[PDB]
Amino acid sequence: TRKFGLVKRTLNTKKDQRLKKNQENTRNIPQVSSALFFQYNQAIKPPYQVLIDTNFINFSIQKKVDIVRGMMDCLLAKCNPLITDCVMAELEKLGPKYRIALKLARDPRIKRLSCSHKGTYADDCLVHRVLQHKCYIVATNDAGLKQRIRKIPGIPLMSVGGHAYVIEKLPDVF
Amino acid sequence: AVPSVQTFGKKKSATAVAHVKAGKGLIKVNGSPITLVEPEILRFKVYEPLLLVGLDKFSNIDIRVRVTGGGHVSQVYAIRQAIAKGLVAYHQKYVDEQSKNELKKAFTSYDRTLLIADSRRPEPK
Amino acid sequence: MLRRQARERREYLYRKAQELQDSQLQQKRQIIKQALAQGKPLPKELAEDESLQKDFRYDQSLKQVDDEYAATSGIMDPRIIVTTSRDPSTRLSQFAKEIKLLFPNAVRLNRGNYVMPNLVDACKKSGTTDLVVLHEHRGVPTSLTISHFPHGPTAQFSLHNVVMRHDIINAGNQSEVNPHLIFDNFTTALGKRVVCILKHLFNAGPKKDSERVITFANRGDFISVRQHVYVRTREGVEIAEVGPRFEMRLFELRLGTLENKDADVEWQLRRFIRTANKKDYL
Amino acid sequence: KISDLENKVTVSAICRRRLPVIMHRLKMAETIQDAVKFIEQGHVRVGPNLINDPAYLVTRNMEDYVTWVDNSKIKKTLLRYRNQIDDFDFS
Amino acid sequence: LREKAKERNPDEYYHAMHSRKTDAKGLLISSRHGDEEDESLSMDQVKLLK
RNA sequence: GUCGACGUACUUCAUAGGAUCAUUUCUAUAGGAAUCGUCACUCUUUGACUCUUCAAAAGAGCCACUGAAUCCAACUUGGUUGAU
RNA sequence: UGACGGAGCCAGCGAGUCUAACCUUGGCCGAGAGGUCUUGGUAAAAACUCCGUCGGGGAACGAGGAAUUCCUAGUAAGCGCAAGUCAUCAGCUUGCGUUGAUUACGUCCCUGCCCUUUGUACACAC
RNA sequence: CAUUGGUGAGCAGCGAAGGAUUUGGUGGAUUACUAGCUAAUAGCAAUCUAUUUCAAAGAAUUCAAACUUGGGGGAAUGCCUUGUUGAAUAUUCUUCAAGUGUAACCUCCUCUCAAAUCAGCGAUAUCAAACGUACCCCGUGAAACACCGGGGU
Ligand SMILES: [Zn+2]
Repeated sequence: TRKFGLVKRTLNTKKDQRLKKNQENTRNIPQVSSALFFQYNQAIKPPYQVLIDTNFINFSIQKKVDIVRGMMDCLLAKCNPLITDCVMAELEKLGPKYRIALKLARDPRIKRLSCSHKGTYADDCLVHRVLQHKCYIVATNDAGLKQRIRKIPGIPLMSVGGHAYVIEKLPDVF
Repeated sequence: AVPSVQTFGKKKSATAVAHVKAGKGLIKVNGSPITLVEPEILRFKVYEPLLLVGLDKFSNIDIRVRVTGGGHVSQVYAIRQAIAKGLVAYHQKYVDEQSKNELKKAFTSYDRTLLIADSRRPEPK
Repeated sequence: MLRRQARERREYLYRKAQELQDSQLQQKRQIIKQALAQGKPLPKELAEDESLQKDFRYDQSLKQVDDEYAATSGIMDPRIIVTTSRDPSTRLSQFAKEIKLLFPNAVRLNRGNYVMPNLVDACKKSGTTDLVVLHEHRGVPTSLTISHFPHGPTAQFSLHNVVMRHDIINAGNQSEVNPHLIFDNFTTALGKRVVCILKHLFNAGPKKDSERVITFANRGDFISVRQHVYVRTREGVEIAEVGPRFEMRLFELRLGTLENKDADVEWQLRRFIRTANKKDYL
Repeated sequence: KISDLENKVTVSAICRRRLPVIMHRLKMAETIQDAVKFIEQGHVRVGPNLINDPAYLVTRNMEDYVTWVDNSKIKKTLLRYRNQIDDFDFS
Repeated sequence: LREKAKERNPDEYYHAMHSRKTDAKGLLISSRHGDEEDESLSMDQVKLLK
């Protein structure tokens, strides 16, 4: 009474769990911020809190402007510039022939705020501090970071050009 | 259950579905006895599987035959085909084998068209 | 046979539809052979393929009649059947005999109470190359189809200006020997289909000095066929006419036989189109 | 293609001209295990003789001729579905 | 749907050829009640349902 | 009749900045969490094993003795003072 | 190879929200277009089996001369039903089914057409 | 009217101190029957041990051996093969070199079907209910040919 079509029992690979490669086997919609209008961002009022890149410091030295005194010329109001902990970890990592930027970065009017990351990479430390709040005002001169923030609504980007700095997405320019 | 045997019979475009089961000896065509077939001259063309082998061998069986298609004549060649096939396929199933080869040699010597369909497929010369 | 004859059609399709996807690979292997022969530059998508590169090392050893007629083409003589529509008039039942005489290897089987399945299916069985069926209007024959049998194509022809041979005089009887042919003014690729589907109705390899020649002439989209005998004088050829005059016009071309009636339509005469009268072979 | 001969010649190509695959290609049995079940029980045949090894290679030419073995209980059931048995064949 | 008529391959055996039946004209019949359980009431069920 | 020259028209060609996994320690980097001889209970996943449905098909075959289950026949008990 | 009237039973293809007519008297409603009703005229399965009854033309014409062509089995012929598929046909065409034979099926004598006249291929034989 | 469908009541008929279905286990067959054991010309079978040993005979490729490998390409390090350096007195050991040498080791192929199911979708259809049209009936109401609800065909 033995069964028909009997075959030697062998190891399934597409189905078994003991294999390494086969061991593996609530939506989320973030609300657009209660500050934000269509693009206007009606909450940001002076004084401002501005994040700073490595690159914004480096082109600040070549264009002979102070950070704090030179930002207030572009911005026309009071500002509290603050370098994160990832960004200071880049400025040290740039090394010996950027150390004059690293002196100017640690200035007690330049504030520092920590972060909870596993990394140095501050180009993506920074956008993540921007989406979750949208109170900050990014100061960059990285090309890829500008494109990363011009898609974000209502975040005033700030770059350095020629003599003084320039702002882009502030509605209250003057 | 009920012992039955179903055989077919086919002339020009007429089928013939002859159920043969063990019974009392009635022979029906389309819910009507076989003594009431239409063309009335060709009624002995369907009494051939009755009278060739002998009318005793229908004493225990039923022959329910229903036909569609064909004309007046080409149905009579279908009921004589499916009664001959329905008789000779009941003796190989539910009665004795030596009955069957007595029948299949009886219908053969008389007219082989009783058993196998004489298919007049064309010929090109 | 019936299951065998069906399944060779299915594989012939899959052998044909494979070629359309491999026609692109057929084209690119020309580029590799020429650039290996003469010429440095080599295009971009053919550069990045490592598949086609290894594939070429076998493919370097590779190299016209129609694909249906390809196996028989010169080898076996055709045997054809001229048969008539249904209860023919006595004018056209003469006229099927001129078609039976215009080809060699042609037999005339009178049709009545045959169906087109069991006249096709009892012909693939007996084995014939193709089938010639005629139609008529009031004695004037109008239509004509040739249908190659081993799942081959069919070509429904309309034929307008006919002159039957039995009208004229008791001049005699035809030569019936293997004819030479004359195909004029066939330029189109669809025109080459009508070449290769008409040409194989004659027995292969006629003699160099056989005396009757059958012209198929295509002035003005109406294929005009005449039957001629010729003799050659001291200076010129002198000819005379025997047999039928046709005008003829194909109007639909199936890939199946004339049985099938749902086969793929290779060509179909569109009448009702803004540019219908403009083009030729359209 | 002449380079099918190195690229398309695979075992799974030669292992699907097996008989039970062909009985599943020609829609004889429902699945491919069930065709092995019908070969081993003895319901299928090639021409005259029935075939009993499941692993019968079948030529594309010989692929025409596989049928259910005659008077079988599985060719009898098929003909009952179309109401077209004929016990003079003792189908 | 007519192309599948040409290629029926009349050796096909699917295992659901026991639940389906076919009318004598040749096209199949399917029950109004559809289910496997609404076939026909037993005499003990009728003796309760009456 | 076809092929050049020129003109026109379209198609196509270059990317860069990081992070992690890749060496039986180590992918090159110190900005990084993993060194323990286990005893219980809960929960989940997968596999056999016995029956088994869609639903069949085939029986390493035949006899002899002993054992069991179901279904009536029979008998007994309860049952219109009410069995199902 | 009749004429009529009942009774008997037999097919197979076919199913696009698409399948279909003209002319006329008259009423009523409506601003009209038209609506609605009225009225008359003109066009437009069979053979088969069974029973009952019956026994010159309205001039050309009572089955078609000489000649002449087609035709070998589900064929000739008889019968009706259907559809109208980009050509072709509606003065008809093509399908489909029913009933279904006679006479050849030989021979190159005649009338035509054709082939060959190195045996080349390999035995043996001629 | 027909069931060639399911259930279930009865009768004729067959009918020797009962009948039918299903199944567990063991035995005898499934080829043609000359006994068990061991150290076997004999002994045991209550047992071979305080005779179980000696003697005899017995050593080939002077060191043959993957007839066994899925297919392409490679093989650093291995291993094999040959060549060589160096030491012990032709072999042994050692060092380096080379091999369209490789059944170690790298790599791509040897999977992705002229396939079938299940899930979505959903038509020809079907059963029921409601709703719509006409028609009589009942309640409510004083009553409306009811402009209120309801029932019925
Ligand atoms: Zn950070």
